[PDB]
Amino acid sequence: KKVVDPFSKKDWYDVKAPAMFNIRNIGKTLVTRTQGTKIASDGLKGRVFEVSLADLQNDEVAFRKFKLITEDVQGKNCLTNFHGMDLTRDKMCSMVKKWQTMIEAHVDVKTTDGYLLHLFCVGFTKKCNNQIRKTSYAQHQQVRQIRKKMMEIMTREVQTNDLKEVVNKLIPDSIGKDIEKACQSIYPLHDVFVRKVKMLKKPKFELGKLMELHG
Amino acid sequence: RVQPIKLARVTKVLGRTGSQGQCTQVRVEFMDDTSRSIIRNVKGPVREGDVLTLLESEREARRL
Amino acid sequence: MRAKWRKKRMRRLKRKRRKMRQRSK
Amino acid sequence: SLGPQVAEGENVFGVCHIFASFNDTFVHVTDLSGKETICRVTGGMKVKADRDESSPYAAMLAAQDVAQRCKELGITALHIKLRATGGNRTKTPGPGAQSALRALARSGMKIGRIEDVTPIPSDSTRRKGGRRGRRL
Amino acid sequence: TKKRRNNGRAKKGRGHVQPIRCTNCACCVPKDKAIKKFVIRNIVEAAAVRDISEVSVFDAYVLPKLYVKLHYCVSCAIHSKVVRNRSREARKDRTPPPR
Amino acid sequence: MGRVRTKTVKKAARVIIEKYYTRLGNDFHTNKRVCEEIAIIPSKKLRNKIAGYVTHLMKRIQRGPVRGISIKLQEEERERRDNYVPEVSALDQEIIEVDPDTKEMLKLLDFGSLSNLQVTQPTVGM
RNA sequence: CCCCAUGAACGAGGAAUUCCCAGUAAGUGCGGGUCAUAAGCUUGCGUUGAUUAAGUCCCUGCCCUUUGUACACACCGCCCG
RNA sequence: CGCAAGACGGACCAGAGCGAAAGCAUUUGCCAAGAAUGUUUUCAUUAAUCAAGAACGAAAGUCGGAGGUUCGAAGACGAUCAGAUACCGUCGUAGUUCCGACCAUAAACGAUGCCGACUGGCGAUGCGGCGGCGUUAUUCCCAUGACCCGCCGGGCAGCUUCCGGGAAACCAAAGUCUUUGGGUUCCGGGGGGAGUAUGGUUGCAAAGCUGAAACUUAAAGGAAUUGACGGAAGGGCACCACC
RNA sequence: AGCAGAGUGGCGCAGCGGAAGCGUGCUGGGCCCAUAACCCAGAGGUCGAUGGAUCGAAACCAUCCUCUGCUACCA
Repeated sequence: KKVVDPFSKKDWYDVKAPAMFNIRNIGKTLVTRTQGTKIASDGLKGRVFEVSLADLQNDEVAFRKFKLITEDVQGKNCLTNFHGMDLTRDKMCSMVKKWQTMIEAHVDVKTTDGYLLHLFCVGFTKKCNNQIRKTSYAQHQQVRQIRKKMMEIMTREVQTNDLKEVVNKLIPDSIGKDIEKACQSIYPLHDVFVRKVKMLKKPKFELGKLMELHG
Repeated sequence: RVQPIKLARVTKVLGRTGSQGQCTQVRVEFMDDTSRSIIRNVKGPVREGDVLTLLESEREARRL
Repeated sequence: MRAKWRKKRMRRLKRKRRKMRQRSK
Repeated sequence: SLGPQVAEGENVFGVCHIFASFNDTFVHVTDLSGKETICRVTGGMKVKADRDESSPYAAMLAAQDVAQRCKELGITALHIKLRATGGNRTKTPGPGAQSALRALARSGMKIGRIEDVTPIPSDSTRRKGGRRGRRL
Repeated sequence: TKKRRNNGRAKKGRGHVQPIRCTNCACCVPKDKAIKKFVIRNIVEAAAVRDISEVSVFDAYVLPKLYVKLHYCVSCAIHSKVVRNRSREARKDRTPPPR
Repeated sequence: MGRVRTKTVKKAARVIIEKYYTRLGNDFHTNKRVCEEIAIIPSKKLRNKIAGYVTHLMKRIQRGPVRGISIKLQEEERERRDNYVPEVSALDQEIIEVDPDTKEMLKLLDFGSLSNLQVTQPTVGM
C-alpha cells in the first residue's frame, strides 16, 4: 500500500509470554487500524515470534531459540503459545568436527493432551580421557544401540507429562543430560542437545486451558 | 557528506602501495579520541606526526 | 580430442558408403 | 511519526535482514515477527552504475539513510539476521556485509545481537554451469 | 613418467567415489582429489570490532563465528594461490605449513 | 651508501690484531699509525679503512671471545675452564641410588648395596 | 660578408614519442675541431639557475631461483585440416 | 505464513571399509549372501591355470509405458571479435528420473595376468583372537564397554637403504636372470597405409566382434641432461622503464 | 500521367530548419623487428532553374523543369 503516512495509520501493541518465563515482556508489533474489509485481529494472528532463551529466563545461554504463535488477542496484548524450539547455526556447526562420529535419531510422539510433536536430537562421540590415538570413531553396532536408547528416553518423558512439563525439562535440558549418562557405559559421549522440535498437530483453542499458561 | 571537516594525525607509517608505489598506507589517530585509529591511503609524501584533513572516516582502506 | 575426431569423420564416411552401396542394390 | 508511548529506559527491537552478495545489497528493517515492515533500500538506488551495487560505500550510504527512519519511528535497537545467497551457490558473504554494520552502528543505532542465517541444503539439485563449469 | 605416486590424492582400494563441485570454477571433480579448505572467521571482522562491541545493549556478549567448508578444484586453487609449484624433492611432504 | 668491507680488509685485519695485540688502543688515529709502522699498506685510503676495522674488532674482543681469530689471554681462560670447573670435585655426589629392574640386574652380578625402591606407575604418557 | 628595398607561413600545435634527479634541467654566450674563403654540425668551457621525487614492478627490459615444453636455425620456434 | 510437485542425501566423510569388476553413504524392519579370525571337529588329494561355452558389465544411445522439479546436446536470442556457427549472459527441445526390453563399449589405468616359494628395517590404521602391571563407566561388583601397553593372523597403505634389479624414471618387487628352466593362460616384431578394404557373424537402429594388401618412408618413439622460451610461480634491479 | 526520390564537395547511399550527413574507398601518418587487426589525418566547390520569409537555404517553405523508383495512359 501507499496510503499517506502509512506508519501513522498503524497501531502499536504488546506481546506477552507465558507465566513460566521470568521476563514476560517479549516486545512490540504493529498492524493497521480496523477496516470493514479486514480487521486488526485477522491480520495479527498466525504470526511466529522468534525469541531467544537468554532474553526470557535471564540466567542462561543465548541459544535454544523458541517459536511462539499468537493464538489470541486481548485488548492491546497479544498472548502467545508454544510452537516448537530450534537451535542456532554456529553452535550446531562448531560441535561437528573431524574425527568424531555423529549420532542422530528422531521420534514422532504424542502428549497426554492433543499436542503432537516431532523431536530431533543429536549425540557426538567423546574425544576420550587420555587417548594417544587421533581418532574417536566407533563401530556401527554400538551406534545403533545409542540411537535406540536415545529414542527410549525421549518417548518416556514426553508421552507422559503434559505440554508445560515438557518445556520445563528442556529449558535446563534435563532431557539431554539424562541420555548422556544413560549411554555412558557403551561409549562415554559428550554432548546431547535437541536441535529442533516441530509442533505438527495441536488440539482446539480451549480458552480454559489457554489462560492457565498466562495465569 | 554532512559530517563537518575532521582532523586526524599520523601515529605511524606502514608502507607504500598502489601499482607504482604512488599510494601510502598509514595509521592515523583521530585527534579527539586517543584509542580510536583508522588505516588510510594518502597520496602525498608524509613523514609522521603531521595532520591531515579528512572529509569522512566512514571510508577505510584495505588494499591498493 | 584430435584422434577422437579422426575416428569420427571416418565413421560417418563408412556409414555413407554402406548407404550408397545399399542404394546401388 | 508516532512511536509507542514508552521507550525511555527500554528499547524497541527490530530485525535488520541484511542481504549479502554480489551485484546487490538489500537492507530491509522489519518487525520482531517480520510480518510487517518499514523502508527498504538497495545499493542500486544509492549508486547507479550497474557495477557498484555490491560496493562497500553503496552499502554504507544505504544503511546511513535506513537507520534515520528507524529512530524517526521509534525503533532504536536491532537484532541482526544475515543472508548469503546459498542454495548450492557461493554461500559466502559479499563485501557489503561488514560495511553496513560499521556505518549504521556509528550513525547512532544500538546493536542487540547478530547471527548467521543462510539457506544451506542437506544436498539438493544440480548447479548451473555444466560439468566443465565457467571458464573465462 | 609419473609425477605422483597416488595419482590423485587418494583412491586406494576403492573403485569409485561421488564427485563434488568447485565453488568458483563451477567445475566437477572427485571429492578425494578436491582441495579441501575449512575456514574460521568472526562475523563482524576485526577492524570494526571496537565500534560495534561498545554499542551493544548487553555488557558482555561473545560473537558468533563463520563456519564454511570450501572445495576448490585443481585450476581454481592455483589461480587464487592457496597452492603453488614446488621442487622435485619438496613434493614428498604431507605436512601443512604452520600458522 | 653501500661500502660493505671486502675480504682483503677482513683477512689482514684479523692477522694484524693477532700478532700486534698489545700495540692496539681503541682510538682511530693511534691504531692507524701502528698499522703504518708494523706493515706497509700501499695506499692511503686503504690504510684509513684497515685501521677503522681493526678499531671496530678491538671493541668486541674486550667482551667474549671472537670466533674468527685467537688471542693469548682467551686461550688462558679456555684452559682455566677446561681443567676443573668449581661445580664438583666429588663423583657425582658420591652416593646415588636406583629403582628396581636395575636392582634385578645387580642381583645377578653380585651387588647388593646402596639402593632405594619405588615402583612407579604404568605407563608411557599415561 | 655588407647596404637599401620586398614582408610569406606561423597567433602554441592530432595520432604518437624523446630526455632528464643538483650547480642537475632549461635559458645564454665563448674556445677548439674541419678551414685559401665559410657552422644552423660536433667537442669542451663559463655565466644565470627552477618545479618535482627520496618510490615501484603497472608498462618496457634485465639478473637469480623453482616449474613446464612436441623448442635447440632456440617462440621472429614448432605444427593441423 | 501455509500448501503442492519433482529431484536429492550436505557438513560429519578419512592415502577409512565392503564388492569379482562395474560400483556402494538419511531411518527402521524383513529376505537371502560373504570375508577374516577361533577350534586337540569332519572328508582324505577332492588341486592350479584355462580353447569351447556362460553370468555381470559406467555414461551415452535405441524401442514401449509412467513422470518431467533441476540441469540441459539441438535450436532462438544478447554480447565479445575484422570475422565468432565458439568461450560468456537469457530462453529452451531431446535427454536427465522410474518401470519393462535392447546395446557390450571407456585413460573399463596400479597404463603393472593368475597360483606358489624364498629374501631387510620402522612406525601406524581397519577386523578377529590372546595376555596385562594401569584408570574410568554400572548394581560395590564379577561377566562387559571406553582409554592405556604388548603379542599372533590375514587386509588397505606409508616411511627408510650400497637387499637386488632397471636405459633411467623408479620398484621389498618391476627382486632371487648369460651363474638364463617352479606351474600356466593371453599377447608383441621399424613408422605409415588402417581398425580402412573384403567376406563372415551379432544388433530394430546406432554399431560391435573377427580383420588384409598394393604402395610409401629413415625415421617414428622412451627416459634423462644442458640451454632458450612461457599471456607459469617466488625474490631483486634501471628516469636508455614507469609514477 | 497519380504517388515517391534526387538533380555531389572523392566514391556509393543522398541527412537534418547551421555551409558535405552517413557508410565506404583511395592516399598519407601512428603502433609493431615486420604484416594483419587497431588508432589518427585529408579534398579549389549557391548541391537543375524562378521566388518568398530568413542571419542564411541540397537542406525553412513555395512556384517550374528534367531524370529515375512504384503505379500506369494520354500519345
